[PDB]
Amino acid sequence: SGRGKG
Amino acid sequence: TNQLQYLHKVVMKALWKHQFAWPFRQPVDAVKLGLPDYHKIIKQPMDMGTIKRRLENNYYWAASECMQDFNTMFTNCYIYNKPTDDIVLMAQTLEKIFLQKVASMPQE
Repeated sequence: SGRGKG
Repeated sequence: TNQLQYLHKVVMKALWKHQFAWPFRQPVDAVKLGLPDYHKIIKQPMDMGTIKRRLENNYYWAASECMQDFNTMFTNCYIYNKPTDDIVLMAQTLEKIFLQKVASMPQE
Protein backbone atom coordinates (compact mmCIF):
# COMPACT_ATOMS: atom_id res chain seq x y z
CA SER A 1 0.00 0.00 0.00
CA GLY A 2 1.65 3.17 -1.26
CA ARG A 3 2.52 6.39 0.51
CA GLY A 4 0.26 8.14 -2.00
CA LYS A 5 0.22 11.62 -3.45
CA GLY A 6 -1.98 13.38 -0.91
CA THR B 1 -8.72 2.33 -38.31
CA ASN B 2 -11.93 4.21 -37.55
CA GLN B 3 -11.95 3.13 -33.91
CA LEU B 4 -8.43 4.43 -33.38
CA GLN B 5 -9.37 7.70 -35.12
CA TYR B 6 -12.23 8.05 -32.64
CA LEU B 7 -10.00 7.29 -29.66
CA HIS B 8 -7.65 10.05 -30.85
CA LYS B 9 -10.04 12.75 -32.08
CA VAL B 10 -12.81 12.23 -29.47
CA VAL B 11 -11.58 10.36 -26.39
CA MET B 12 -8.01 11.61 -26.05
CA LYS B 13 -9.08 15.09 -27.12
CA ALA B 14 -11.63 15.25 -24.28
CA LEU B 15 -9.31 13.80 -21.64
CA TRP B 16 -6.09 15.63 -22.55
CA LYS B 17 -7.58 19.10 -22.07
CA HIS B 18 -9.63 18.34 -18.95
CA GLN B 19 -8.79 20.43 -15.87
CA PHE B 20 -8.01 17.23 -13.93
CA ALA B 21 -5.71 15.80 -16.59
CA TRP B 22 -2.42 17.48 -15.63
CA PRO B 23 -1.17 14.77 -13.21
CA PHE B 24 -1.70 12.19 -15.97
CA ARG B 25 -0.09 13.95 -18.93
CA GLN B 26 3.41 12.53 -18.25
CA PRO B 27 4.83 9.46 -16.50
CA VAL B 28 4.73 9.46 -12.74
CA ASP B 29 8.11 10.87 -11.67
CA ALA B 30 8.79 9.10 -8.39
CA VAL B 31 11.77 11.35 -7.59
CA LYS B 32 9.96 14.65 -8.25
CA LEU B 33 6.89 13.45 -6.32
CA GLY B 34 8.83 11.82 -3.48
CA LEU B 35 7.38 8.32 -4.00
CA PRO B 36 10.27 5.86 -3.44
CA ASP B 37 7.80 2.93 -3.34
CA TYR B 38 5.99 3.77 -6.61
CA HIS B 39 7.88 1.40 -8.92
CA LYS B 40 7.83 -1.32 -6.30
CA ILE B 41 4.03 -1.30 -6.36
CA ILE B 42 3.25 -0.28 -9.95
CA LYS B 43 5.00 -2.53 -12.49
CA GLN B 44 3.36 -1.23 -15.72
CA PRO B 45 3.37 2.58 -15.56
CA MET B 46 1.16 4.35 -18.09
CA ASP B 47 0.18 7.94 -18.76
CA MET B 48 -1.78 10.02 -21.31
CA GLY B 49 1.37 11.46 -22.90
CA THR B 50 2.51 7.96 -23.80
CA ILE B 51 -0.95 7.01 -25.08
CA LYS B 52 -1.16 10.20 -27.12
CA ARG B 53 2.23 9.57 -28.68
CA ARG B 54 1.21 6.00 -29.54
CA LEU B 55 -1.95 7.24 -31.26
CA GLU B 56 0.02 9.92 -33.14
CA ASN B 57 2.61 7.33 -34.27
CA ASN B 58 0.22 4.50 -35.28
CA TYR B 59 1.59 2.19 -32.59
CA TYR B 60 -1.69 0.39 -31.81
CA TRP B 61 -2.94 -2.62 -33.79
CA ALA B 62 -6.43 -2.56 -32.23
CA ALA B 63 -8.70 -0.15 -30.39
CA SER B 64 -8.85 -2.45 -27.37
CA GLU B 65 -5.06 -2.19 -27.04
CA CYS B 66 -5.33 1.60 -26.57
CA MET B 67 -8.33 1.17 -24.26
CA GLN B 68 -6.27 -1.23 -22.14
CA ASP B 69 -3.56 1.45 -21.78
CA PHE B 70 -6.16 3.99 -20.51
CA ASN B 71 -7.40 1.33 -18.09
CA THR B 72 -3.88 0.55 -16.82
CA MET B 73 -3.26 4.26 -16.22
CA PHE B 74 -6.38 4.65 -14.08
CA THR B 75 -5.97 1.30 -12.34
CA ASN B 76 -2.38 2.13 -11.35
CA CYS B 77 -3.68 5.28 -9.68
CA TYR B 78 -6.34 3.45 -7.65
CA ILE B 79 -3.95 0.69 -6.57
CA TYR B 80 -1.04 2.89 -5.52
CA ASN B 81 -2.73 5.86 -3.88
CA LYS B 82 -4.68 6.07 -0.65
CA PRO B 83 -8.49 6.01 -0.99
CA THR B 84 -8.69 9.55 0.39
CA ASP B 85 -6.06 11.03 -1.97
CA ASP B 86 -7.44 13.74 -4.25
CA ILE B 87 -5.79 12.11 -7.27
CA VAL B 88 -8.22 9.22 -6.89
CA LEU B 89 -11.17 11.55 -7.40
CA MET B 90 -9.46 13.13 -10.42
CA ALA B 91 -8.86 9.69 -11.97
CA GLN B 92 -12.46 8.64 -11.34
CA THR B 93 -13.70 11.82 -13.07
CA LEU B 94 -11.57 11.20 -16.16
CA GLU B 95 -12.39 7.49 -16.28
CA LYS B 96 -16.14 8.28 -16.31
CA ILE B 97 -15.58 10.48 -19.38
CA PHE B 98 -13.46 7.77 -21.01
CA LEU B 99 -16.25 5.23 -20.55
CA GLN B 100 -19.01 7.56 -21.74
CA LYS B 101 -17.09 8.27 -24.94
CA VAL B 102 -16.08 4.65 -25.47
CA ALA B 103 -19.76 3.68 -25.29
CA SER B 104 -20.25 5.44 -28.66
CA MET B 105 -17.07 4.29 -30.42
CA PRO B 106 -17.45 2.63 -33.89
CA GLN B 107 -17.51 -1.18 -33.96
CA GLU B 108 -15.14 -2.34 -36.73
